Amino acid sequence: MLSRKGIIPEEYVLTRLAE
Amino acid sequence: MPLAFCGTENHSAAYRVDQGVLNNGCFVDALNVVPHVFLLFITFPILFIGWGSQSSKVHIHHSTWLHFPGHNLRWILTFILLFVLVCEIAEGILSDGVTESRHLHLYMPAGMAFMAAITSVVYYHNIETSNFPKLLIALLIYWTLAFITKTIKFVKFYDHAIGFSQLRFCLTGLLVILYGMLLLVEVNVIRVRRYIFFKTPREVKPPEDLQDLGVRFLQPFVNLLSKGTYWWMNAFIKTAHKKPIDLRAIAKLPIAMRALTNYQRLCVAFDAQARKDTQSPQGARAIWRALCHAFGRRLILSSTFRILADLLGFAGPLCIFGIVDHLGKENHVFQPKTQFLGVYFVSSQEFLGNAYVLAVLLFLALLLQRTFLQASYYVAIETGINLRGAIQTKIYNKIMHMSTSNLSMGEMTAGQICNLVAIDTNQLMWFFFLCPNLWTMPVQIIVGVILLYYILGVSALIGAAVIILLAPVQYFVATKLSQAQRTTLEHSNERLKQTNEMLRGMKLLKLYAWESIFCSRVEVTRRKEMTSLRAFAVYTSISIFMNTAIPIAAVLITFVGHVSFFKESDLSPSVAFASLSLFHILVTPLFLLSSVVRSTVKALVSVQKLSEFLSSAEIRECVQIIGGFFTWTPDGIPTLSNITIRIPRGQLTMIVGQVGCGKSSLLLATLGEMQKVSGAVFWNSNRSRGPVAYASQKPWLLNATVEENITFESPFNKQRYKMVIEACSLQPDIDILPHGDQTQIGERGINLSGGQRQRISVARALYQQTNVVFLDDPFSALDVHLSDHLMQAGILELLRDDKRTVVLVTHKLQYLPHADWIIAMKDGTIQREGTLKDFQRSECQLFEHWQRAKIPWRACTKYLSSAGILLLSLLVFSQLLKHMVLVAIDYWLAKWTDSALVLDQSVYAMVFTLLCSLGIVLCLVTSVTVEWTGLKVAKRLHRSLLNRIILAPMRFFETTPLGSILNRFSSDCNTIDQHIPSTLECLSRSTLLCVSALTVISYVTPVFLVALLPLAVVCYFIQKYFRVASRDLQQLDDTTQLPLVSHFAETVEGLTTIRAFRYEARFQQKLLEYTDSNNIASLFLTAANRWLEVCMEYIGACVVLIAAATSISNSLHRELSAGLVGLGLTYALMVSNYLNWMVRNLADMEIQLGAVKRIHALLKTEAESYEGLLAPSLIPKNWPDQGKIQIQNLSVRYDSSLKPVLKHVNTLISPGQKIGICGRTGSGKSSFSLAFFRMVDMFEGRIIIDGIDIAKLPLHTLRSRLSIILQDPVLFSGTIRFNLDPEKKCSDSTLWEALEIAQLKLVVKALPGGLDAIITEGGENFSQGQRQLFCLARAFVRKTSIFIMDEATASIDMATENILQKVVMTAFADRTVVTIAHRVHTILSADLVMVLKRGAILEFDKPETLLSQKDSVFASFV
Ligand SMILES: COc1ccc(Cl)cc1C(=O)NCCc1ccc(S(=O)(=O)NC(=O)NC2CCCCC2)cc1
Ligand SMILES: Nc1ncnc2c1ncn2[C@@H]1O[C@H](COP(=O)(O)OP(=O)(O)OP(=O)(O)O)[C@@H](O)[C@H]1O
Repeated sequence: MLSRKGIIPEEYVLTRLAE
Repeated sequence: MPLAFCGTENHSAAYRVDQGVLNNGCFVDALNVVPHVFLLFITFPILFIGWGSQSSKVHIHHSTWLHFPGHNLRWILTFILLFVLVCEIAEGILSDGVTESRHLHLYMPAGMAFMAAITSVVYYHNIETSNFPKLLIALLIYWTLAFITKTIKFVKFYDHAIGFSQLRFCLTGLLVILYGMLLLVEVNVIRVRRYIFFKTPREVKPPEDLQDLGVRFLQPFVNLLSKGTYWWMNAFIKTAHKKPIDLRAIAKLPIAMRALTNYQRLCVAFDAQARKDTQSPQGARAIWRALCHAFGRRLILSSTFRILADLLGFAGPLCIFGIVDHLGKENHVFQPKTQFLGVYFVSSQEFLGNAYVLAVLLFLALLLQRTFLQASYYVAIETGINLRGAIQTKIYNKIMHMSTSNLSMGEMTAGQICNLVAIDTNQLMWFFFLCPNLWTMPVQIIVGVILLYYILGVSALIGAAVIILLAPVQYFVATKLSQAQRTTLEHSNERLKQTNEMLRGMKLLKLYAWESIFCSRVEVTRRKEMTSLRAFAVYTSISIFMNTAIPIAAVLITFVGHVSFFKESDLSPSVAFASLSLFHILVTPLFLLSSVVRSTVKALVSVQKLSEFLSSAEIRECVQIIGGFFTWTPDGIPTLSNITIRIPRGQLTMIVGQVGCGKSSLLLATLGEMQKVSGAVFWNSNRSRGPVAYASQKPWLLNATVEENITFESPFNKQRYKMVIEACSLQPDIDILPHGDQTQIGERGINLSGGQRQRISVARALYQQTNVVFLDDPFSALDVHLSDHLMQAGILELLRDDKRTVVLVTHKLQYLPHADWIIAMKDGTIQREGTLKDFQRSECQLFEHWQRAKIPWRACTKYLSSAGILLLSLLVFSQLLKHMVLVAIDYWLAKWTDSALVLDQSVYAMVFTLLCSLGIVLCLVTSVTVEWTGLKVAKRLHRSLLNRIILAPMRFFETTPLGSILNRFSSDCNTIDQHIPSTLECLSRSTLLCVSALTVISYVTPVFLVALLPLAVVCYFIQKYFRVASRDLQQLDDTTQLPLVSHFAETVEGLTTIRAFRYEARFQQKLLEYTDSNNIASLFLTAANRWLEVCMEYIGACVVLIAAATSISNSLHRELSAGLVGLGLTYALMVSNYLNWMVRNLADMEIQLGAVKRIHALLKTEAESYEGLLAPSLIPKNWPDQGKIQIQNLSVRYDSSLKPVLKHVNTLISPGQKIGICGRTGSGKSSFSLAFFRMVDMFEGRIIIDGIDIAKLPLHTLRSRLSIILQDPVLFSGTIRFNLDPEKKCSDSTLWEALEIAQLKLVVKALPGGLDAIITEGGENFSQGQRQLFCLARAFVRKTSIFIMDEATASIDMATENILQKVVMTAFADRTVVTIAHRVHTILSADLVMVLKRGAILEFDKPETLLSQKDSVFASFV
């Protein structure tokens, strides 16, 4: 029962824009 | 019969000091008491004086440390002699407990030796902090004294002929060489630092990394116990609760992890390999060999700790097997066989077969498993993070040499290389996190399968075949999961771009009453993404299902086989519970091994990506060019040859040439960024290069302040900046943005215009104080003529008082035959580079004469409005029912094993099958309910967010930027769609397993809860301080890796500008500062996670100690029957990694529920209610074709706070009289143009519409029949018929009338589609007159009588004339208009007009000629 211990790396094309 | 030291048997006959003083077996133990109390009674005054002086002055207590030589092996010898002294205490209690007396000479020397060794390391630590080595003379004379006394005891054991058969002989020989070997460590200190007997002491200083002022991350220089248990974190982590964690509060970082240092080490590795080997590239295998060669010296260390953690992991279920086997069979003997000299020596089989001794051995095995496992995690993490440092710097070094060719840069844009830095290097970093797993997790599984066969038998191999066929099922489900996530995410990218194109034109789409129809064009794309998200939810329920129903089916198949199918060896409760605890220690690596295999495949692909990048074509290794050859492909076809031109200092060369005749190629060939085949480059600034200023045809600006893109990392003076801001016309340019010299200019910030960006680039060229200045056509796009003339005259003037060369290469032939030393490139070659009179001799002059609050408010609001109680009840009920069943399946195993060892047995096996069936069935129900509730959650929140952002005023879009609305739309919908439900299943499993486990521990041992309550308080405070620190370091992680990938975008885009200035080294340091601020934020997040995990897991180890001690005590006497006791111990081991998961998943749920708190906060902005307060069809006509809207004193406000603008304007538009009404552009032009459409707060007055009530009209219908045009036009992407009339979509023949008779007929009929083609993201190269063409199209089709107009921002003169001809057609076909035009010199053609400056009725001219005759109206027209 561990999700952060799993592969946290995922695809990120869009990013945080601003503000 | 008092407390005798020796035996009180035989009337104190063991005190008979005859037959030698030392041959009395109790006097040798009396000698061993002497050196230990010697050290205590000589080192208590030292330590208390030391402790008092920290209670007087403790400011410098975190200043400077120097470990003595031989420090790490000092500490590991103290730990393992502490381990064997606990063993001699265990041997001593178990040996003296067989006689009538007390016999204290078996466990008084070992007990005082334990406290002496602890005080001899506290003394060593209080003397390692303070460099005063002459005061550990006392400690070395202690170790030689204590070695002599156990040497006495050991040689008398050999003379009494014990031998290695009895236990205390073996232990004493082991700890004789212990004190001997660290005595030898002590004389190493004497030898190296030379303090005691040597005439000149060698004196060392603390290292430079410690002696720096701000270094908080002091983990590479601290003693071994603080490296193991993260004690240094405390003063950091407890500080984080008072003051928040700013980037100054984090460390600088130590030398061993600085990005420059790891880059040096990695480059040494590459250079050594490519010299010794015959590899021509530094290709894939070269990089792969180099990383291992540079970082294997740490990665092998992490694997070593991981293997030792695996073996000490299996000393958990082995200890359960020994405890429960001895707890069965009546506890019969409990006494030792051997009797040497009247003293009983415990046989080693009776030692490691005892109950409490094996329990304390279990406790000490967990305190080493669960500390080597954490040291293994962190060393793997820290070496992985130093890869991120060195590989980003390596990638950026080969950005600083990449050619801007059509083959190197012509293949991969900056989006490829930004995704390269982000996605590629992070998954290469994640491979070096998981690298000890592929070395150890096979040894874990193999030793797991082997000793699970020794415990139970071949039925355990059927069970091990089930779980070893639960790794490929997890792999294929994860493969289908990644496919579904891939398709879903690259689909929602298109949805987010469509939402960006529907939320950027908010005013334009609201003007034509098109917020509802464009919301529908978003909602269709959303439901396609919703189908993809449902497939994501299916494939992630089965991962939860397999994780929580492969072990239960494994256990069910195991024991049903062993009893029904096998009938070989009946339980034996010790066998059953040892097998259960082995299954849990095997279930953890198996699902994670699927993720390891995935990371290995991606790592090989990633080094392939980074190898083809790293070995692509480089660039190369006053002005004068002889040979004239310059190409882009590195052989053949020079794209600009025969260039024989010289331009020395003291010059301002205006250049000329044909359209696309090698102009920018000629300038860049002087810049040294083209592979010049044949020719030489003499170069001397008034062969090496000076800092050539440059500004390309395409502009470029760093995403920063407008002064930062102007000064460009150079010092700043007010005089030259004011002169450059005046000469380049920048004070209107700074005021054109709402902040000027503080606004984030350029991309990622304030969206500029093309003329503004071209002028900003020219400003950076002049200011940077350079021995040349290149302007590659600055006056090409800037159609403001006098700006270019003042720039031309000002460039000549500024450089003439500076005496530095300039070169402007464009076609602006207004100056080129006058006063330059010009050079003309015809057909890609140089003709003549001389004076203007030479161009008066070669027939070329003819053209120039032509808080820190948390969940429960936001979490309650999330769970209520998203889920619905008809599934919220099913989710909570199924989780609690499944976990009562899991308590039941474990407890049924316990009750059946007790009644099977003391011998309805098939009834027990049958009910075990019907409890295992409920286990698998309830886990499927919970796995479906969690993900299904999350899927429905995302559906209703997205429609609410879209509708409330639609049903909003345009005034809110003035207040908050588009960046804020788009961010908390797109990224927070991703978090509440694919990250919160999985975290919810993991959290609702983790905290419920913990409550389950502590209820069971308290059930077997009701003594535990008295020792749970202080333990739960300590667990609570550790949980509290970790949340405060982990949240702040998480935001510090996110907002630091953002500016770094921003830097990799801003470098690769404007590459040639950076290599022009020879100012590459300053940007090299900007990366290294960014990479250090990223790695130190990442390392504090890692080390705070390990501090939580070490501290909560030691709490779990104390759970094991208290639970095992009280359980065996209550089963020796109170007769627990040992079925429950095994059921007690197999959950005490599982507490230690459920408290870990509870606190960590709670922190992740905190940060992710914060992204639903913000969506609710943005749903709390509602205004502009469609309030039609009449009979809404009787208030308007079919379509208002009067155009007779007499505005009656409509006074305006926005916030209704301090200053209305409009005053008493009692002005009417007559039917026909297309009143072009321009005014003051500063006060009453733009405000009135917005408020004309009932899109502002008209707090009083009367806003009539053909004499009817326009305050109680349907605002959809009211914003339908009154068309407009705009100033900064934008085309919403879609069909061309959707670009004409999406709400109507009437007919093609109406579009034929529109796209022919309005404008753009030779573009529409020459388009490939016609009226039914896809508008490719705005019509990227269509026209500016398509704005006016769409205006006339919407004005004739949408029954639009009125047409409120605004002026063109940038247009052509014939385009303005075509708009004027269409305006003549607009009065001829629509008959109503009220136009304001900021192009004031052309707006005079009207019927009636009013100039209303500073909010009044100042000028009125009902004939147009009366304005030009009077005083005040003419002065605004002159
Ligand atoms: C705890 O996992 C495991 C459990 C069991 C097994 Cl057989 C293997 C592992 C495992 O995966 N061993 C790899 C090493 C590892 C992975 C994840 C984690 S962690 O708990 O997610 N801590 C962090 O990630 N810190 C991050 C690091 C990246 C930048 C930001 C801070 C900690 C260490
Ligand atoms: N950096 C480059 N990358 C790829 N191709 C280039 C580059 N520079 C020049 N070329 C090629 O060389 C030829 C000559 O380009 P030239 O220098 O005339 O452009 P330019 O005339 O300065 O641009 P513009 O006409 O917009 O001012 C072009 O056809 C172009 O394809």
